[PDB]
Amino acid sequence: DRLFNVVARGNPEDLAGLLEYLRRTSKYLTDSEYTEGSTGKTCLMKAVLNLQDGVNACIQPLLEIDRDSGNPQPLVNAQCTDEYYRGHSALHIAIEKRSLQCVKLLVENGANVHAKACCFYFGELPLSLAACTKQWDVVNYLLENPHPAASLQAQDSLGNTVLHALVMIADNSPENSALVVRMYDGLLQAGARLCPNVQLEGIPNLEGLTPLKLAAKEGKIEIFKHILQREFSAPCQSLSRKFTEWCYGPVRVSLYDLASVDSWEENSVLEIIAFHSRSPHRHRMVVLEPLNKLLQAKWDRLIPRFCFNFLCYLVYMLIFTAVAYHQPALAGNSMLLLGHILILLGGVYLLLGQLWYFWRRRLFIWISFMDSYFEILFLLQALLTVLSQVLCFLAIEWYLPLLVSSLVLGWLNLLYYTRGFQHTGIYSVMIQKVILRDLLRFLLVYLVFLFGFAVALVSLSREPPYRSILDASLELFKFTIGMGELAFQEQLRFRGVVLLLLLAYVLLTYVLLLNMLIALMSETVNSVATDSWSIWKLQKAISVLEMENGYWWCRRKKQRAGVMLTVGTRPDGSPDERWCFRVGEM
Repeated sequence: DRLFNVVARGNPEDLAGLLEYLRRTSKYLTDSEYTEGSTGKTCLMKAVLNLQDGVNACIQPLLEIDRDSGNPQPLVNAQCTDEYYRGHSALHIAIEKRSLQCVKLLVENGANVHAKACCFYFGELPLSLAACTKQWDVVNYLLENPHPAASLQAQDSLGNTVLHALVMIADNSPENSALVVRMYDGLLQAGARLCPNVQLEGIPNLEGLTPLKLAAKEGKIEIFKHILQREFSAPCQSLSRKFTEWCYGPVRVSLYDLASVDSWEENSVLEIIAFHSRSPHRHRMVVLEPLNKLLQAKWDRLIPRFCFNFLCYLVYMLIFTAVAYHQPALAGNSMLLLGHILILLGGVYLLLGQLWYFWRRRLFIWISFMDSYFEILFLLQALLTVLSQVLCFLAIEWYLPLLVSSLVLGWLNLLYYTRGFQHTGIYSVMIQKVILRDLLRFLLVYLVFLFGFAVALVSLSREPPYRSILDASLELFKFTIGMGELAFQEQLRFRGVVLLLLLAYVLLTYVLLLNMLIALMSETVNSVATDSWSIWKLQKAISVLEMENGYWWCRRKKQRAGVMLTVGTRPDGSPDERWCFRVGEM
């Protein structure tokens, strides 16, 4: 066709000449019925692709052509194919091309907002697409153009509102992040000046989330800082409140609005970041001021119960220990039975505690292992304890081994409560993290090749007795704690090679340990420093949020929701009040 050859033309007047044929035939929406594939949008997509005179003076007339066709579905109703951009409009394409005019025309052509574009820029509201492209003019054009706007109150199939979207795409890159901030607050005040009154934030995402909550779970950072600490104020922008106020200070003695951060109501921002949040690095986020002020406060508030619990634990250990040590090869038999029973009581208590702890985690997949290992250790200890006493009453053969295992472990478990007391606990932990990782990787290899050498030596010894494989492996292991042998004897008659071999061993395990030592050394040589400090900070935070509520081991089952915030002083305009928190100085 003429228009078919005008798929690539630059002169749509030809396609108007065949639009006379469009006037002739009763065939409507022949844009598909032409040669055009790729959903058929390719004509208008070609118009877009042209960018004639920095605009499309090609599109406008051909737009007028499709208009004149009176077709059931114009070419904007076209849906781009799945997996790359699914149902993506030529409109969306236009925005992608950053053409203001022809877009304004498409709108003027009667093109529609609500759509699904899929990409990795979700833009299901074309408004949001515009935002992703970072152009005000166009968003204001939506505001105006054609006449209506796209209600921000509208959400997509993911449920994610424009804001949520912004946050999704919100990146580390502080350039991009900055512009995003600008447009974020800008759109905030925009809709707030236009809606003007409705909740622009607080609309649940797929998993119900405030856009801020969404920030957390998505592990958003810079804009989290921004959204947290804001300044809006005039004209009515103080109805949005920007989460801030100030009064009674030479330098800014300020009040903060703890709303979704309130740490009790439902699942707080804290409650999110703590557990639910996946994270490359969460260690940063709790370092934010309006948090750590609250946190430290809550801590100061929370200690005596903590140190008490600690003390209890300690007592328990003492008991456990004595019960073990003074336990004979079988005060008095009375206090003996008392011992065992008391153990059993502690054991059941803990195992219950930690149990419903996991329950409370819904058996949440713990990538928190790095933070959570103590939890596990408790659990495992506990179960071993009670198991021990089980086989005590049942009078099973092996009990005391399991018992004392639970003991040794038990103490080793204790140092958990360092979490609170001292500040070098920080480095102890950061270390604990990287060091354990690297040490595992190491230990495997060490093990394996030592095993190799084991079979070597045993085999050559196979004709006093240096024979038992395990034994051989010991005689070989004692070289790494340096009680080892290396003695030469012509007894073996391949003595030469035997000793030669274990010498190779020595050299080798040495170079290995060296390798490791330096390796992890380097790891901390590159150091984010106070990142560790923060690592400690949150390490503490998790604890506080846990001691937030009682014991569903039911020593005290119900802890009050008694945490709360000061009542707000702010009746700005039609909104008449809030309920909030206080910071200071700086």
